[PDB]
Amino acid sequence: SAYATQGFNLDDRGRRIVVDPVTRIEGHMRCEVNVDANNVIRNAVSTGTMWRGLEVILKGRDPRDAWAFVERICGVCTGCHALASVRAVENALDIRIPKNAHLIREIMAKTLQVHDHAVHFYHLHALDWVDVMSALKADPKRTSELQQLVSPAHPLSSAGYFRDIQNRLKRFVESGQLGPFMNGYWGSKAYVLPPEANLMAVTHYLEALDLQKEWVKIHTIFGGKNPHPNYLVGGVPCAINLDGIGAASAPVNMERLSFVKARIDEIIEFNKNVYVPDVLAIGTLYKQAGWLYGGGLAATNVLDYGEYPNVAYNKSTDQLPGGAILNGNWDEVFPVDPRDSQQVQEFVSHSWYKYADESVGLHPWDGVTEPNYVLGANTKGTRTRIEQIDESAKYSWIKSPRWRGHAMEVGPLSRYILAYAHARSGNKYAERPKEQLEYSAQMINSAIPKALGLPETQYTLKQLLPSTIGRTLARALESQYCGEMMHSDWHDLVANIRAGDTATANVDKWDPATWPLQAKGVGTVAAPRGALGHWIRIKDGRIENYQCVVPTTWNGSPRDYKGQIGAFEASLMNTPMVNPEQPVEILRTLHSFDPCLACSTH
Amino acid sequence: PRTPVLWLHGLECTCCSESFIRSAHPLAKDVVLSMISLDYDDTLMAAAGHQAEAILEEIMTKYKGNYILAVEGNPPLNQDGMSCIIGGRPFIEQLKYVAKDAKAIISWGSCASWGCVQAAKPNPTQATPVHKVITDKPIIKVPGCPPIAEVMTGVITYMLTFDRIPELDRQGRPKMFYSQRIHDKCYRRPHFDAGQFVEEWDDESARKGFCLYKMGCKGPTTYNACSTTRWNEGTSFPIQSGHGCIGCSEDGFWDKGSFYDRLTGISQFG
Ligand code: NFU
Ligand code: SF4
Ligand code: F3S
Ligand SMILES: [Mg+2]
Repeated sequence: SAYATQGFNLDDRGRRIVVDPVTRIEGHMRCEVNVDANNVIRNAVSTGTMWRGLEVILKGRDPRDAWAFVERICGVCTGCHALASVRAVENALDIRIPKNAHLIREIMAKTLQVHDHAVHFYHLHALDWVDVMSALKADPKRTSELQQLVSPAHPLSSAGYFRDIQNRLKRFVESGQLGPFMNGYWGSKAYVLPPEANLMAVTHYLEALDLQKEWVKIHTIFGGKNPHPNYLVGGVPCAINLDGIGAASAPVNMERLSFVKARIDEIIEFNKNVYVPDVLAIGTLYKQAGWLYGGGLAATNVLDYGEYPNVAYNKSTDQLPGGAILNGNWDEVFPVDPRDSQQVQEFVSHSWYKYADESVGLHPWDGVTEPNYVLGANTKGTRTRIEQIDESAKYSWIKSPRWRGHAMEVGPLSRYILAYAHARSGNKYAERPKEQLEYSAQMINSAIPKALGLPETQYTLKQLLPSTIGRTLARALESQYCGEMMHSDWHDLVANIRAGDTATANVDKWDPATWPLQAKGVGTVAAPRGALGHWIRIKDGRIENYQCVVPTTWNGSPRDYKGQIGAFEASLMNTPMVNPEQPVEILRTLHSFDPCLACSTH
Repeated sequence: PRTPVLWLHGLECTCCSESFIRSAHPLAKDVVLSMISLDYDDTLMAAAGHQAEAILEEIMTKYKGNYILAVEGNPPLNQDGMSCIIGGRPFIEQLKYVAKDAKAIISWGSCASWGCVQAAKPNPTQATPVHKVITDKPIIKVPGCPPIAEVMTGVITYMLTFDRIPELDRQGRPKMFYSQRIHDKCYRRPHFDAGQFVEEWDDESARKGFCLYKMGCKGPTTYNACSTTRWNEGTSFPIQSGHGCIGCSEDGFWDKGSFYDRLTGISQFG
């Protein structure tokens, strides 16, 4: 069976390839593709293979407790759901949180962004670009020289250092117990990096693993623990006391804030010196190899809610300004309203749920979550032993979100395309992302090629961004931007406190006896993986409905009623595989979305 | 020869894997490179699909009765088990297969130990803790949502050093980490003893770090190392940062009423 949608020519007549489990993601996913006679992907099927039913579990519970339940949607994007939840409840109950609470939440959110992004790239994504076995062949001296060209400011660059790292790797591999490297696809022609680049990357993989545990201590200070820091409807629990009497007496004093600043400063150095330069260099080399596949929907339709207003509760001041772009027209950003029943809707036509009428999509305030695990008649295998999924029927635990009926990509890339479009339309708040993108284009086109003795290219951002390389780049740039932003947030927080405002919680409406007997609210967040929303209905002090639409719900969505494909499936289309039995290219592109499958299904 | 660990994932949020890599003593890097052989783990492993599955058989054969099975998350029994699918089959089938030849089984976190959030009412997937499906193997529960990083790596370190499971309490938790209630050594205890409590968020009492009992703190009924070992290299823990313990290491903590409802009979905790 073959049909065309969104400019893609889907065809399932070719060779079927199954990847289950998809690894180096969060949670559980199955991916199937069909390839043509030349090993090009001509069909792709995204199956979310887990469900827990948080939306069902929340029913009847206290809205003030909800954040803790939904926080456990995901321990990777830990806290992003708690933030959405408290925002939703505060929206429903007309609660305005104090400035300090706003700033502390922002600092926690941006800390998550950096940690999530950096850990993703190195520990989940890098092994798609980096051949660790090749790293064993590298010359430490030439690796040192490469490091100095890639990032002159990074102090860990000596030949002796890279030699020591290489030696531990060799002992490890030569032990015969390869651990996480077991049965890898090393040696595949899909890997294009020179040995020295591979050794540099593996070195930073180990560095990042040691460093990431420091960054999250910001969460620990404000929220008690990481993973899963604590939040609060009405503000934050970390009360402030700078007086002498607040010497380790209060959750937050000046010593604690100084500690936080020190962590922020380290983050800024890592992003600037290690993460961004690495991605630029690896991107440049794969660009030179001509690997610009994986654009998918990014070339046409992107969406984000918009986040990080420099003035609280004033959306025009979002520093990651959002909206929707359609049809690749970057000259026109449409406003996105999470309250509009005609905008965000979820279909289940091809998902394992049931509606009263599955020909329509439901806005999340009217959302319904009733499981319906059933397989199509053309399934190969049985209900409990699937060999080939039937994508003509219901094939995923992920719902299908659409915006005004359109399939959209979400995530850092979407945010950066939107920021670029805003900036060109005269939006000053988007100046920094625009600067980052133009800098990156020059590095990838010209500066790094010249440094490495490679030919210069002349790709525009329009040509470069909608790609798996672009998607990976945008994530790194966003990490950097987030680090910079929370540096400013810290200064604003300390200034506010010293001016005499120490408030951290608004408790006027803490007691349910003060609530309206019915209410509805929505909270949105720029989560690490894209646009997150929680929609709540409250009745007689209890949760009547609670519906989440999460970034990987958008990206990993199965087909909708019209048969339109989502971002994952679109991104895999039109991609050649070196060897159909080694899913290197599939993993590289899927991983560029940073799939969070527990998030997607909740 | 480093002991192989097969780290399976059921229904989960992955908080337990994330906590593990926060460990400072020892570093996760050192655990993976020098202490264990982490041969199968969805989060970190290079191989996918058929290549990943092939690892399980290879290790189970070569290291029969001499690998550790670590389980994060839990198996669902509803939806014919297919609310958690791995390699086209129910997770429960993978769990039972790998468990059979394990030397020991670690139940990471409250998911694997007790059920955690997905097992909260009405438990639509019938998510079930590992010890209720695997009944004929040595198991150790390491509860918490997630457990403290150094508690996780502490358990691994003991098992590797001694080739034994550490002493367990009646609920199957290691006494070396879970012998104390939060409330035993909580630094706010002097306030509790003197009837000095926070009554509303960010009141004067909260700014003085008064006891959080009346704000719903479940420290008095919760066994964990949070008040002494603390979190993220001893940086803080929930109570230090101003929120009551929500009881996250205890069986069924999601269904013990609102987190903000105080325990009854305060006298019994004095
Ligand atoms: N998708 C997803 Fe998460 Ni584990 C959310 N919201 C985030 O970045
Ligand atoms: S009730 Fe909670 S805050 Fe108070 S002393 Fe006990 S553990 Fe600490
Ligand atoms: S909430 Fe959990 S993290 Fe410790 S303080 Fe209570 S057992
Ligand atoms: Mg949902």
